[PDB]
Amino acid sequence: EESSAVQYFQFYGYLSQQQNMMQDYVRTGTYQRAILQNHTDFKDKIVLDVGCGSGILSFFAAQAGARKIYAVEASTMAQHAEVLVKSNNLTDRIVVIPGKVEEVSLPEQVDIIISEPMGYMLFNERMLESYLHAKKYLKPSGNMFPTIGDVHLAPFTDEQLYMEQFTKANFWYQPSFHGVDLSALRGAAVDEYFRQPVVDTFDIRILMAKSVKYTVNFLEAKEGDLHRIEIPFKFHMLHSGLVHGLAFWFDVAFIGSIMTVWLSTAPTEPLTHWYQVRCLFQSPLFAKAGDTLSGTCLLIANKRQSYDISIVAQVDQTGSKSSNLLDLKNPFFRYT
Amino acid sequence: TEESSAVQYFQFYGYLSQQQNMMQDYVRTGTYQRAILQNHTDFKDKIVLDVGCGSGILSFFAAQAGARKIYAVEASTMAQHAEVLVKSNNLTDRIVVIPGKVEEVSLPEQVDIIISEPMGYMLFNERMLESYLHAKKYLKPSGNMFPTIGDVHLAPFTDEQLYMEQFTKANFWYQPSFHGVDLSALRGAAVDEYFRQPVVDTFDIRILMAKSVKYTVNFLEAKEGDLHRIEIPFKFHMLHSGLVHGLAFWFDVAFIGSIMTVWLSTAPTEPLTHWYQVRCLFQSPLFAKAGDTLSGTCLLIANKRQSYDISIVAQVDQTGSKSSNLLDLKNPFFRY
Amino acid sequence: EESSAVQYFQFYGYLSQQQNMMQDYVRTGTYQRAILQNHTDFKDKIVLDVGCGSGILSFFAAQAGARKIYAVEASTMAQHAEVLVKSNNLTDRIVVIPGKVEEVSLPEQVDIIISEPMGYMLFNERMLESYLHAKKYLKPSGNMFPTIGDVHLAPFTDEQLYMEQFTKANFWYQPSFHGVDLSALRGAAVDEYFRQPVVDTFDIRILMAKSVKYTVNFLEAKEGDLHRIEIPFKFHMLHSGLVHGLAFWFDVAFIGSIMTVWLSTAPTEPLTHWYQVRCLFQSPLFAKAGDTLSGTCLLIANKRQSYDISIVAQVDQTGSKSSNLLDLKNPFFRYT
Amino acid sequence: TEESSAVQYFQFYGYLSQQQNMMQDYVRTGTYQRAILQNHTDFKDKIVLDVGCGSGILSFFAAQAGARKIYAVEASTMAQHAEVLVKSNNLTDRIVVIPGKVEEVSLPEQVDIIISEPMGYMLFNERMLESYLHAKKYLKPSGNMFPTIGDVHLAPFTDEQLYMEQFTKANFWYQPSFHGVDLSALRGAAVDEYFRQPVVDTFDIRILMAKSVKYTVNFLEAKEGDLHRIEIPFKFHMLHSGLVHGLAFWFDVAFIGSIMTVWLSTAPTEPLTHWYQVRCLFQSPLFAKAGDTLSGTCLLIANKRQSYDISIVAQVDQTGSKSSNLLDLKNPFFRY
Ligand SMILES: Nc1ncnc2c1ncn2[C@@H]1O[C@H](CSCCNCc2cccc(Br)c2)[C@@H](O)[C@H]1O
Ligand SMILES: Nc1ncnc2c1ncn2[C@@H]1O[C@H](CSCCNCc2cccc(Br)c2)[C@@H](O)[C@H]1O
Ligand SMILES: Nc1ncnc2c1ncn2[C@@H]1O[C@H](CSCCNCc2cccc(Br)c2)[C@@H](O)[C@H]1O
Ligand SMILES: Nc1ncnc2c1ncn2[C@@H]1O[C@H](CSCCNCc2cccc(Br)c2)[C@@H](O)[C@H]1O
Repeated sequence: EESSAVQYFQFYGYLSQQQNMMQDYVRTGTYQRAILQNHTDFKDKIVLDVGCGSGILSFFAAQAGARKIYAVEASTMAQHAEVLVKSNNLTDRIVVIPGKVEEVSLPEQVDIIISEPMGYMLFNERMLESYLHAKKYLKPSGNMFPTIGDVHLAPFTDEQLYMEQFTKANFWYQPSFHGVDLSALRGAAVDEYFRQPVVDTFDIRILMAKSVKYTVNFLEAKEGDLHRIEIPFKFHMLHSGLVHGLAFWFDVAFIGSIMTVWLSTAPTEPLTHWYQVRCLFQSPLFAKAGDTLSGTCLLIANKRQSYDISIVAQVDQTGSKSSNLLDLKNPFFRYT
Repeated sequence: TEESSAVQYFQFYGYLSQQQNMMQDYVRTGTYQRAILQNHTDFKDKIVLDVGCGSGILSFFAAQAGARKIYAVEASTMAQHAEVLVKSNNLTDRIVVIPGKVEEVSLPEQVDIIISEPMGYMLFNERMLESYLHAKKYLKPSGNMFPTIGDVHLAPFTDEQLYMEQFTKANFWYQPSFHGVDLSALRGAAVDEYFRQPVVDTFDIRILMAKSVKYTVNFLEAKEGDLHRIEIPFKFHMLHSGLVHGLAFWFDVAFIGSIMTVWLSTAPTEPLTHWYQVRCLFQSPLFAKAGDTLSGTCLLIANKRQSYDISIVAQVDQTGSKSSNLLDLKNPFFRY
Repeated sequence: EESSAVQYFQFYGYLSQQQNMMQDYVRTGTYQRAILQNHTDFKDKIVLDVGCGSGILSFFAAQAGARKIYAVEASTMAQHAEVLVKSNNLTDRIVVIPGKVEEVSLPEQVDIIISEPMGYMLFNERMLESYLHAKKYLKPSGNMFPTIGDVHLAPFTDEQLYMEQFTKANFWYQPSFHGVDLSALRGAAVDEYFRQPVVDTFDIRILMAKSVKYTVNFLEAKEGDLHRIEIPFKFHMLHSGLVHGLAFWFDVAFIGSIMTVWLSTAPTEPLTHWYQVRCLFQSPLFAKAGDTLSGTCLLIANKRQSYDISIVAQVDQTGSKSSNLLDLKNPFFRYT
Repeated sequence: TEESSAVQYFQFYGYLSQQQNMMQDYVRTGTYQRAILQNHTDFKDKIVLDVGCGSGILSFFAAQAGARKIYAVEASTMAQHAEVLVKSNNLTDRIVVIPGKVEEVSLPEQVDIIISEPMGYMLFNERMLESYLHAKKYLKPSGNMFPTIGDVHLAPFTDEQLYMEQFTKANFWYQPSFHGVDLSALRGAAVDEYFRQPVVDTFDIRILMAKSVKYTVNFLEAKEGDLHRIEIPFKFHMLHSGLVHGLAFWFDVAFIGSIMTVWLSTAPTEPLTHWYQVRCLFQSPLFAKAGDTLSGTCLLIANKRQSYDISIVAQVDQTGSKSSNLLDLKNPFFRY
C-alpha cells in the first residue's frame, strides 16, 4: 500500500495536475457556486479543507467570509498553497497544514468540512475515506461539502467496444510471430483487457434501462463503510438487445442552509475529467424490452488505493448470467 | 522512494498489453531478430543470458539461431507468461526462465553471450543499462553483448510552436484573478515544472541547427558504476541562424557480431519507433548565428526513481549567452 | 470451363482493358522495339497476330513492312480492331478474323507469329496454350515473337505480409460477434487467405537467394507441355532469416534475325501491370546463409483458365519443410 | 450467359473474405440485428426463412429473438460454413441450413416471416430481390418480410471533377498517333463505354441540385415478374443553377415490424456503408437554372447477367435540352 501511496502523492505534487483539475469548469465552478451561494454556512465559521491541493477551495471559503480555514495537504503541493495564501494576503485566515489529514493536528474543531475527494466511479483513489476520517474534527452541528454522493449504474449496449477487446487480444493468436507461436497467451490477454474499466464518454442512447442509484451520506457514513460497497441492481429494460456491461457515473450534492447545489458527471451533462466508467461483461446478455436484469456490483477496497469490482448479472426471465472481475487501478482511458 | 519506484516499474511491465505494444514495433523486433539470426554463429550451440526477457521473444530468436541453453531472467510477473510460451513452443530443453532480478538470481553457468533490450527514452531512462552491465558478472572472458554499443546523439533545434505550447501551458499560473484568486506568485514554479519535462515525440530534421554530437557507451567495456554520473560535453558548429529552443536527443545501438554489425536507430532520419525522439527545452531560447559555436555539458545523475536528473548547460561562445536547465526524466510530455 | 471462358472474353471485350494494357509503356514499347528493330523478320512477310485485341501488334507489324497480317481475336474487341484497320487504311494488309485461334480458318501459312499471351506468373489465363496452338499455321522456318519465356522463382522474407493473413483471418476468432461465436471458421479463413497468390511489387532486398529460372521455348514447346509444369529449385541462401514463401516474375525474349529484345517484369526493372507474384508458405522456414532450400513448384492447369500451384520446400541442412497449395485464379491484389 | 454469370456469382459468394467484408459493415449488421431483436415478438416461437443466408448471421439474430425454427437457404458453398457455425453455436435444433437456390429447394413448412439481405448497388444489382420475392411462395398469409419495403432515391448532381475524370479516361482513344497508330475512330465508342459505367462511391450532399425523387417497392405486395421492367418517372424542381452531370442514386429499406419500424439507409446524409452511393453520368451535361423542372424516366430492364440494363432519359423542360444515356450495371467504376 505504501508503494502506491507515495506514487499517488508524487502524482499530486505537480502543478500541471492542479491546473488540469482547476480548468475543469464544472468542478471549480460548481464548488465556487455551492460555497458562495451558501455563504451563511461559511460566514465567520471554522472550515477544514481536506486535500486542499493548491488551496482553491479554501480561497472560495474565504471569499464566503470564513473566519479561519485549515487547509490540509499531504503532497508537496502544500508548499505552493502556502505561497498562494501569502500572495493573496490571507495568512491570518487560512492556515496551510502539510501532511495527511489522519496524522496532522488541528488546534480546533471546525464548523464545516469541504473537500474534492471524488475519483473515477466516485470511489477511486479512496480519498472519500480520508474525507470521512476528517469528521473527527467536525462539530455536532457540522456540515460537509459535498454532503452526499450518488453513484449511478445502468446497463449499456456497445458491440464495437466489446469487439475491441478481442481485436486487441488477437495479436497473440498468431502461430508464427517472427517464428514464435504466441497463441497460448491469447486467453490471458483477453482476461487482462476485460479486467480494465473503460474510462470515456458515450451517447446516452446506448443506455438500456433507467439507472440505479446508490447513495452515500457523508454526514452519516463511517470510514469503514467504504471498504466494502454492495450495490444491488434490478434494471427494467427499456430496449431490446445485447447488454455488454454496466455504465457508471456519479453526482454529489452540497446541501447548504440556503440551497442545494449539484455537481453531476452524468452522460446527459457536460463532459468532465471524470468522464464515465464502463465495466464490460465477459459475455453479453440478451434482454427483451420489459425483461429484468438483476444482480450485484461489489466494490472491495484494495491495497492500491482503488477497488476490485465484482459484477454479477442475470436476465431473470431467461436465466442467462455473466460474472466479471475488474481492477479499477488499471483503467483503460479510451477517450481520444 | 527506490523500493516503491521499482514496485511500480515491475507492475507496469507485468501487463501483456505492454509486451504487445513493444513487440508490435517492427523496427525493434525485426532489427533484434536480424542481428541475432544474421550472427547465428555467435549463438550456435552457445550459452545465452537474456536480461529482462519479458515475454521471451529474444530468447526465442536465440533459440532459432541454434543456442544450446538460454537463461531468460525476468523480475516482473511476465516471467510466468514466458514459461507458458516456452512450453507451448516446445523449447523446454533450451530456454530456462529465471524469475527475479538479474542482480539477485543465480545462474548455474557462465554465458557465451548476453542479450537484452535495456534502452529507454534517451537510451538512459529506466536505468536498465545498469542491470545490463551488472549481468556481465555471468559473462565468459570471450563473451559478447547484444547490443554491443550505444550512441546518444544530441543536436540543437528550433521549434517555436513547441516552445509556445509549453509556455502557454505555464501561463495559466500568471492569472491574477482565476475565480478571483491570484495565482501569479506560482508562475515561475509553473514554468520550471513545465520546462523540466522532456518532450517525447518526432519531428522533421529541418528543425536541427547543427550536426549531432555523439556520445558512445561501450557495453562490453563499461562498468555499472559508470552510469551513476554521465557527462556529455558538446560543441556544435551552428549551420543556421535563429533561435535554439533546446537540444534534441536520439540513440542508436550496434550489435557487433562476428558475421555482421547490425544497427538499431531511433534517429529522426529513420523510421519511427516507440522510442520516438526526446527534446529538452530551454526556458529562454538562445539566439545564435550560423558559424557560431554552441558549447556546454549534459549531466545525467542517477536518482532513486529509476531515472536521471538531467542538467543541460549551453552557451553561444561568441556572445556569452548562457542557458542552464534541469529536466526530470520521470515526468515526460508525450506529444505523440 | 465454359463459364470461365465466357467471362474471360467478356472481360477482354472492354476498351478500358485494352487502354490499360496499351498504356503500360514497358509492354507496348518493348513489343514495338522488338518488331521494328527486327524489320527483316517482317518485311514482306506473312504474320499471324494471336489475340490481337485492338490490333496494336498488327499495326507494329505493318509498320515493319509485313505484306499480310492475320489478326485473330475471340472477344467483341475484334470489331473495334476492324474499325482501326479501315481508319488507318490498312485493309489490304491487315485482315481481322473474329473468333478463337483454335477454330478460325487461316487461308495461308504465316512466316511469323506475334502475340501478347502473358498473364500473372507468365502462365495465368493459359493463353500461352493458344499461342502454341497457333503454330499449326507456322511455316518450317517460322519465328515466334515472343520467342522464349523465363519464369524466375526466389525465396523471400516478409514477416509483415505473413502477419497480415492471420490479422485478417482473426476476424473470425471472436466468441461473440453480435452474440455469435465465429471462431470455428478461423482455420478455414486462414486457409482461404493462404491459397491466394499475392500480386504486388516489393523491394529486392527481401529476396534471400539468387533466382532459379525455368524456360519455355515457344518454338519447340507443345500445347500439352503447359498443362503440367514442374519447376525444381535448389536455392543457395545468401542471407540468414525466415523464408515466408517464393516470389515469381518472368521475362520474355524476342529473338529476331537482327537482335534479341527482352521484356522483363523483374523487381529490378520498372514496374509493369504484371507486377510480381508471391506464394506464402503456411509456416516459414529458417535458413542460415549458406544453407540450401530445395523443393518443387508444380503448376497444374485447372478448369478456370489458371493453375493450381503446389509448392514443397525444405531446408536441407535441418529437414524443416513446408507444403502449400494456392489457386492462381483468385489472387489477392495487394498493390495500393 | 445466364448460367455462366450465375456460376461466377455464386463462386464469388463462396469466399469467407466476402462474408467478413459484408459483416464488418457495422451499419448493415447492426441495423439488421436491431430490426430483428427490437421486433422479437415477430420471431418468438415463429418459423423463419432466411433467403441467401451466407454465413448465417441473420438466422442467428432470429434465433436470439426466439425463433422456433429457421430455414437458412444458401446456394453458394458458404452453406457448409453456415452449418459449422450452427453446430459450434449449439443451434442444431432451431437453424436448418438448406443448400441450393430458394427457387429450387423444398422447405417442409410454411414460414411466419422471411428475412433476407437482397440489396445490391442501386438496391437492384444482382437481381436477388427477384429471389426474395420468389420466396413468398413459402410465406404464410399473415406472414411478414424483413426488409418490408425499399425506397430508391434519385437526385440530380453537379460534379465537374468526376465528369472530367471519366472524359479524360475516354480521351485516350482520341490520339491520332499512339505509337504511330490512329485510335480516334474508336473515341466515340470509348466515351460510350466509359459513361455506361455507374460510379460507385460517396460524395458531399452539396453536389445535389434538387430534392430526391423516391420510388418505392413494397416487398410484401410486389411480385417477382414486376422486377423484370422497372420504370421510375421523375420531375425534379431544380434548387440551384448550374450543370447537371447526371443522377445520383441511393436506397433505404424499412423493416416494418409489429413493435417498431427500423430503417437501414445508404443515403449520403447517413454514415457510409459498403453500398456507398451510385452516380450515373451524362455524356453531355445539362445546363439548368434554379426553378426549372428536370423531368424524365429511369428504365431498368433485367438482363441475363444478374443485373439491369439502365436507360436514363432526362430533359430540362424549359429549354427542351435532352439527354439519353445507357448504363451497364455489370461494369461499375469503384471510385472508392
Ligand atoms: N490523507 C490525505 N491527507 C491530505 N491530503 C490528501 C490526502 N489524500 C489525498 N490528499 C490530497 O487530496 C488530493 C487528491 S483529491 C483529488 C480528487 N480528484 C481526482 C480527479 C479524478 C478525475 C477527474 C478529476 Br476533475 C479529478 C491531492 O492533493 C492529494 O495530495
Ligand atoms: N533487474 C532486472 N532483472 C530482471 N529483469 C528486469 C530488471 N529490470 C527490468 N527488467 C525487465 O526488463 C524489461 C525492462 S527493459 C525494456 C526497455 N524498453 C522500454 C521501451 C521504452 C520506449 C519504447 C520502447 Br519500443 C521500449 C521489463 O521486462 C522489465 O520487467
Ligand atoms: N483462343 C483465343 N483466340 C483468339 N483470341 C484470344 C484467345 N485467347 C485469348 N485471346 C485474346 O487475347 C487477349 C488476351 S491476352 C492478354 C494477356 N495480357 C494480360 C495481362 C495481365 C497482366 C498485366 C498485363 Br500488362 C497484361 C484477349 O483479347 C483475348 O480476347
Ligand atoms: N437463388 C438463391 N438462392 C439462395 N441463395 C442465394 C440465391 N441468390 C443469391 N443467394 C445468396 O444470397 C447472397 C447474395 S445477397 C447479398 C446482397 N448484398 C450484396 C452487397 C453489395 C454491396 C454492399 C454490401 Br454491404 C452488400 C449470397 O450468399 C448469395 O450466395
